[PDB]
Amino acid sequence: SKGEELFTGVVPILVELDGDVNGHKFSVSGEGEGDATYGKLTLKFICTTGKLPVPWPTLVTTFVQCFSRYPDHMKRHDFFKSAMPEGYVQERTIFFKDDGNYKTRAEVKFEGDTLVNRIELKGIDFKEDGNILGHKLEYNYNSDNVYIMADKQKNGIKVNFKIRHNIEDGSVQLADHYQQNTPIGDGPVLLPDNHYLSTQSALSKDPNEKRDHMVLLEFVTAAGI
Repeated sequence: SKGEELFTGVVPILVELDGDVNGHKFSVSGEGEGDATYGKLTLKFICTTGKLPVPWPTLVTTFVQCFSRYPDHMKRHDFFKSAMPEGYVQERTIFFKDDGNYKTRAEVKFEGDTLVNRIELKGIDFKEDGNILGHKLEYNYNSDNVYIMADKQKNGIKVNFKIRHNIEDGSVQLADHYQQNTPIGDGPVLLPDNHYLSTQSALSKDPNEKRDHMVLLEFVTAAGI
C-alpha cells in the first residue's frame, strides 16, 4: 500500500507516554527499532518521573502494530501500514478483572523517518492493594492472539484480545482489551477481513540501567487467512 514501502527496512521508534492511574502521575519515554519484514520489535522504556506506579507488564500493549509481519498473501489486510505516514489514532479500554481500567488514546505516525507512538493513559477505579497498585505481577509476558476486524463506518478497525498477567502467587490477572484504530489522514486505508496477530514478547532488564525501565523484545505475525 501506501506506507507498506516505509517498512521494508529497520525503522527507528520513539514512544512517549503520559499517564495518570488513580492520581499517580508518571511519564515514560521509549526508544528502539522495528523491522516489519521479520515482525520484530526491540524497545527500551524509561520512567522519567521516578518509580513507575503500575507494573511494567501492564503497559506493554499500550507502548506499534504497523511492525507486525503481514504475509505477502495477506498484504491487503494490513490496515496499520496503509495509514502511514500520516498515521492512526489507537484507542483502548483495558479492563483488569476485579480491578480498575486503563483508557488510552494514542497517535502513531511518522515524524521524519521515525515512527512515533504518543500516548495519553488514564487509569481509574484501581484497588490500593490490588495486583496493579500493589505490584503483585511477575515481570514476564505470555502469548495470546490479537483479533482484528473491520470497522467499515469509522474506516478503521476494531481489535479485541485478552492478556493474562502472572500474579506472584501463581494466579492470573486478566486484562481484557478493547481497541479501535482510525486513520489520521484522509488517504485511503486497507480495511481487512477478520484475522489475528500471533504475538510473543520477552521482558528483560538492562544491567547497567539504574532508572526504572523495561526492555521489550517482540515478534508479531499476522495469520488466520
